[PDB]
Amino acid sequence: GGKSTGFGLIYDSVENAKKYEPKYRLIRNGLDTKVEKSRKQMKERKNRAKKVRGVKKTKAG
Amino acid sequence: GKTRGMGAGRKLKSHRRRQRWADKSYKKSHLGNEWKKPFAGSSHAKGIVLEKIGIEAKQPNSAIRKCARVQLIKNGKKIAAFVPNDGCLNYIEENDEVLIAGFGRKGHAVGDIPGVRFKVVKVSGVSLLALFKEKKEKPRS
Amino acid sequence: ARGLKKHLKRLNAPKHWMLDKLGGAFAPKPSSGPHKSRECLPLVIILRNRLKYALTYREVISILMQRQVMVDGKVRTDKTYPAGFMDVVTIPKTNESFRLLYDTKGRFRLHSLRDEEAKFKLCKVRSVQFGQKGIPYLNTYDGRTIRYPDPLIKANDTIKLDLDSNKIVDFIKFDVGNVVMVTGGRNRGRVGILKNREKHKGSFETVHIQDSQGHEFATRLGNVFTLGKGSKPWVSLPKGKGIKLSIIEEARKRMAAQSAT
Amino acid sequence: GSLARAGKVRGQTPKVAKQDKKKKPRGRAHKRMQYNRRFVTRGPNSSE
Amino acid sequence: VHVSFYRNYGKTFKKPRRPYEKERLDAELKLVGEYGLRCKRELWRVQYALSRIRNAARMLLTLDEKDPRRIFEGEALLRRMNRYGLLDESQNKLDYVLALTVENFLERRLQTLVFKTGMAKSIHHARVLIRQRHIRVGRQVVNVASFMVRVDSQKHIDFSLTSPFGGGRPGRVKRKNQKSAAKK
RNA sequence: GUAGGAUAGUGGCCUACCAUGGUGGUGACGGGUGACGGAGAAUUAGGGUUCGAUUCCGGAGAGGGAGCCUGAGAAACGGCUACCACAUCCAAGGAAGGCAGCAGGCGCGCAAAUUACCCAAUCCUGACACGGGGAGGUAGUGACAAUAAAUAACAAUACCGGGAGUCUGGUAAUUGGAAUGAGUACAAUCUAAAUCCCUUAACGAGGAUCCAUUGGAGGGCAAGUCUGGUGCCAGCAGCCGCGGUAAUUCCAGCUCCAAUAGCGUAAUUUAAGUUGUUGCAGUUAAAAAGCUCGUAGUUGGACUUUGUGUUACUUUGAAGAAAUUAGAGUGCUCAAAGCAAGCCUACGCUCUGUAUACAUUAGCAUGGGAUAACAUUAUAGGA
Ligand SMILES: [K+]
Ligand SMILES: [K+]
Ligand SMILES: [K+]
Ligand SMILES: [K+]
Ligand SMILES: [K+]
Ligand SMILES: [K+]
Ligand SMILES: [K+]
Ligand SMILES: [K+]
Ligand SMILES: [Mg+2]
Ligand SMILES: [Mg+2]
Ligand SMILES: [Mg+2]
Ligand SMILES: [Mg+2]
Ligand SMILES: [Mg+2]
Ligand SMILES: [Mg+2]
Ligand SMILES: [Mg+2]
Ligand SMILES: [Mg+2]
Ligand SMILES: [Mg+2]
Ligand SMILES: [Mg+2]
Ligand SMILES: [Mg+2]
Ligand SMILES: [Mg+2]
Ligand SMILES: [Mg+2]
Ligand SMILES: [Mg+2]
Ligand SMILES: [Mg+2]
Ligand SMILES: [Mg+2]
Ligand SMILES: [Mg+2]
Ligand SMILES: [Mg+2]
Ligand SMILES: [Mg+2]
Ligand SMILES: [Mg+2]
Ligand SMILES: [Mg+2]
Ligand SMILES: [Mg+2]
Ligand SMILES: [Mg+2]
Ligand SMILES: [Mg+2]
Ligand SMILES: [Mg+2]
Ligand SMILES: [Mg+2]
Ligand SMILES: [Mg+2]
Repeated sequence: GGKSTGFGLIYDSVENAKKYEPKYRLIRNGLDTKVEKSRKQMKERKNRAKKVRGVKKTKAG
Repeated sequence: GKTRGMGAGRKLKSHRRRQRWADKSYKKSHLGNEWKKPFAGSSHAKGIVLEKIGIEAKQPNSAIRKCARVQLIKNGKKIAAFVPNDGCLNYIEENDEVLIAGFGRKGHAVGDIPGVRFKVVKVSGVSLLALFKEKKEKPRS
Repeated sequence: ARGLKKHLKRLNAPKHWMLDKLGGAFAPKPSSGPHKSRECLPLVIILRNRLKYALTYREVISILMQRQVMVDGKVRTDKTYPAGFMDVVTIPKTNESFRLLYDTKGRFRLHSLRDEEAKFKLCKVRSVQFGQKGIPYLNTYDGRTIRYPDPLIKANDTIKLDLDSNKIVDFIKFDVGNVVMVTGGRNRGRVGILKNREKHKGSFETVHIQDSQGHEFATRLGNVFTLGKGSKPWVSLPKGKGIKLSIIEEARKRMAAQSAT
Repeated sequence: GSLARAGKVRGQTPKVAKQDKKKKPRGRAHKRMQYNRRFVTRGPNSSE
Repeated sequence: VHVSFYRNYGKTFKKPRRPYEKERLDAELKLVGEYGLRCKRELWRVQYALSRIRNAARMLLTLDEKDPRRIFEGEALLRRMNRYGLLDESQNKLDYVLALTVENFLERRLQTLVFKTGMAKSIHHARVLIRQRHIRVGRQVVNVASFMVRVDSQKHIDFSLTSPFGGGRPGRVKRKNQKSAAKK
C-alpha cells in the first residue's frame, strides 16, 4: 500500500482525443455511449442473411 | 580380448547390438511380447468379475487367499485378481465392474499367492480402501 | 503449404528486433520491399517499440495513414514496410530524421541525423549489366535500379544517392584500404579497414577487416558495406563507431558508471 | 477354498472408539516442539 | 498455440536419496529448529541453491586462470556473493566460494536478521512478525521470511509504517478492547 | 546412350530405337516399428541410457481412393466430379452430405474441461485508418506440473531441568492482555465488459471446533520386546518373513516415526563396472570353436633436417533460427518468473538495457607436418 502507478495521456483538445483515442477509453470518460450488442447474434444473422438475394436480405427475420 | 583398433568402430557397435539381447531386461522390452499380456502395456484395466474364488497359499504358509476371476472388458482375457485386506471379498459381487492393477512386480507373482499378478483397486467405481475404512459405500441397494 | 505464408510467429521473428516472447503469438510479418525480411526493421517496430510514439498496433496505423512518416524521401503508409540498412526515416512534424545503422551488438539503431545529412544515402552495387536496347544499368542491394551509371562503377562498389535528384552523386570502388561496416553475421555492426581479400574460385570470397584498435576479424564479401574512401566514412556513425568491446571491458565501464552516476 | 470365513477376525474384534484429545501444532510450531523434545530436553516410544 | 505455454518454470529442491538416515535426520532437525523453518523443504531448497553456486565455481576453477570466461564470470559470482553478505572483501577468490555452507545462507534470511537485530524476541517470533506485515526492507513491506537480505539493505530493516509497532494505529484486538472499556 | 514428346523447367518424367547394365556382409532386397523428422525432453562425475503425438521449423492428411476447375499460387476438400464406405431429409419424383477448426455429443477406453465473452492486446486479411477474424485473447472447469506461504506468537503462574543458591531453558484444553489473514464486505482499482489479484472503512480467534493429512512403527528403514482381540484362521508381507493360545509383523486402542498441503499405489532413468568405448567376464562359478587353412575385416618393426601425389589429424576463422540449456544485467515484496527498468522532478534524461558462451558429424577457409593411411621408385617417359 501507499503507492500506485499508472499511465496518463493529455490531449491538446477533446476533438483530437475523439480521433486517436480508442472507443472504450472514451466511454470511461463519458465522451461516448456504449452500443450494446451480441457478437454471436450478429454471426447468426450474417449466416441467415446470405441465403437470400436482393433487398430481401435485410427483411429476413 | 576386446577389439581395440581405431578403425574397429563397426565391429564394436555391432557386437554390442547382438549382445544386448542376452540381457533379460533388454529383451523383455524390445521383443514386443508385452502387447500380448492381458493389460497390453497398460497400467490398469477394467473387467467383469466372473466368480469369487480362493487360492491356497504357497508353502510354508497356510491360508486361503481370496481372489476373483476377472474378464477384461477391452480384450476379453480372463485373469485372477487378488482382493486385499480383511473381509473385502464381501464387497465384491459376481458380474461387477472392477478396476484391476498390477501386483507390484511388473507381471511377476508376489508373496505366497501362487500364479497371481493382479489386484483389485476399485469395485463398482469405488475404491476398496474407501469401503474398507467405511469412507464410502457401494452404489446399490 | 499450398502457397505464401502471411503470418510470422513471434518466436520465429529475427532476434535483433528484441520482441518479448510473451507479448503475443505473432510478430509483424515484413512486407515485400527493398530489403529482405530478415535484414529489415518494419515501421511498426520503429514507431511503437523503438520511438514509443505509438502504444499499440492500431496507433501506428493512425500515424502512417496521416502521411506523417517518410522513408528515403517518400511517404510510406504500409505498417510492415521493410526499412533497412542506410534507409533515411523522416518525420516532419517532430522535425526528426534518422538513419538505420547497426550498433556494435548487431541491432538496428535509429541514428539521429542533421537536416543536411538526411538528403542522401549509401547503397551497395549488386551488379552492372546491359538492359534492353543495350542500355547499361546497375541494381543495388536496396532494390534500386539506376540506368546509365558511370562506366567505372562495378559490382560491390558503394554509390552515394541523392534522395532529391535520385541520381548517383559519387561512388567508392571496393578495394583494400577503405573503411567498411559489416552488415551480416557474427560481426554485424563492426567497422574497420579492409585489409585483405581472399578469393576462392567457385566459393565465397573472404575479407579480412582490422578494427581501429588492431582487432582483426573476417567475414564474407556479401556482408561488407564500404562506408568511405580511405579511413573516413561518408556517413555519421553512432557513438561506438563500430568498436566492439569485450564483455570484460563492457563490465568495467558499467562498474565505473555506478561509481560516478 | 472355503470363502465363508472372509472377514472373520475383523468382525470379531470388539469396537473401541478413539479418544478425542487436544490437537498438536501444525507446520513450524510442530517442528519447534519436535526440536525441544530431542535437543533441549531409551527410544522415543519406549515402554518405560 | 497459447502464449502462456512459453512461460518457464523450474524446481527449487530435491529430496534426499536416503530417506531414513538417522545422522542426517538429526542434523537437519537442528537447523530447522535453530532457524525456525517450516519443514525440511525450506532447508532442502537452500541446499539446492548452495549446490548450484558451488557447481558454478568448480567449473570456473577447472579452467585456466587466464581464460576470459573464467575471469568474467568469476568476478560476477564473487560480486554476487559479496552483495548478499556471504563472502568478505578479503575472500575474493573462487576457492572461498567452495567453502560456503548452508548456515551462511540461512543467516542472510529476513527471519534470521529480524531476530539477530533485536527486533524480535525469538527466531519464531520473527517468523510471525514478517508474515503479519510488520516488517519492511527500506520502503517496501516484506511478508516473505525467506527474503534474502543484501548488505546494502540490512541497515534499512524496520517496522512498517502501517504496523502498530511502526507508528500505525493499534490492531483490531486493542481497538476492540478499548471500545469495550469505553462502553463500560 | 541417341532422337523426340511433355513440363514452369532438369531428368526414363514418357515414347521410339539401341546397349547390358544398376545395387549388394562397408548388409542391397525384404520384413518389424504400439516409427512423422528435427529444435529438443528426462536422468546424467565422465562416457552414457531412454524419450521426442503436442504450441517453433519442415513434411503429410482432411472418412478411403482417383480426377479436376478456378487461380500468381491448390491435385484445395469449412471447392467441384466419380466410385467405394457410412449417413441425413423426402409429399418417395428427388435432394443434400464430410468437426484430425471452436465448443458440444456418442463410442472407445486406465486416460483428458464451457455447446461462455470479446476483437481491447498480438497480428492477419479485404475496395479498406472504419469491416471481419472459435487465429488470438478473456473468464469458467482444472491437486498434469511448478512457485511463495497459514494452521499461532509472547508474558506471568504451576510443574520439570541445567549452569543450599539464583540465573537460563522446557511442559500445561491453566490465567492474561497483544498480533494477524482465511473469511466477509463500503469503496476504489482492475477489465473490451466482467472476474481474480493488489489497496482499503467496517466486521472477523482460545479447546484460537478457523479441529492436517497420507503412509508406517521385526529387519532392510526413521519409529513400541505397550494393551485388548484372533489362534497356520482371518489376514499381513515389494524381499527376508509374521500368524499353530503369552503375535514387537494380522484386527483395534494408545503412543511414537517420516514427509507435510500434500502423501500412498499401479513405463522409463539411476543404482548397473548386471551390456563394460571409458569399463566387465570366459582353469573350477554362465562362458575358448575338436583341429588347422583361409577371403573380406581389423591390426602391422626400424630408417630420410639435426644442431604442385592424395588424405586423416590438429590450430584459428567464417557461416550458422528462435525458444530451451549455461550465463551477464535487473529487489516482479521474495520466489518460480518476466525482460524489464533506472535517474532525478522537467514538459525530461541515461545514444537506457534487452550481453556472452555452448552448438556432434558432414561441408567451407587459413596455419602446423609429429603421428598415421594410401599412392609412387631402376631399361627413369627423371631433374
Ligand atoms: K558398448
Ligand atoms: K509446397
Ligand atoms: K523436363
Ligand atoms: K534418354
Ligand atoms: K488470384
Ligand atoms: K484485435
Ligand atoms: K484492418
Ligand atoms: K572408470
Ligand atoms: Mg592383451
Ligand atoms: Mg497451414
Ligand atoms: Mg556460385
Ligand atoms: Mg531429352
Ligand atoms: Mg521404350
Ligand atoms: Mg521417433
Ligand atoms: Mg504411425
Ligand atoms: Mg514431434
Ligand atoms: Mg501414433
Ligand atoms: Mg492436441
Ligand atoms: Mg506444425
Ligand atoms: Mg493438402
Ligand atoms: Mg473421422
Ligand atoms: Mg482432395
Ligand atoms: Mg470441416
Ligand atoms: Mg482448409
Ligand atoms: Mg487426467
Ligand atoms: Mg485446518
Ligand atoms: Mg499396530
Ligand atoms: Mg530402526
Ligand atoms: Mg496381544
Ligand atoms: Mg513391517
Ligand atoms: Mg542383469
Ligand atoms: Mg559379471
Ligand atoms: Mg560344473
Ligand atoms: Mg563352467
Ligand atoms: Mg611403423
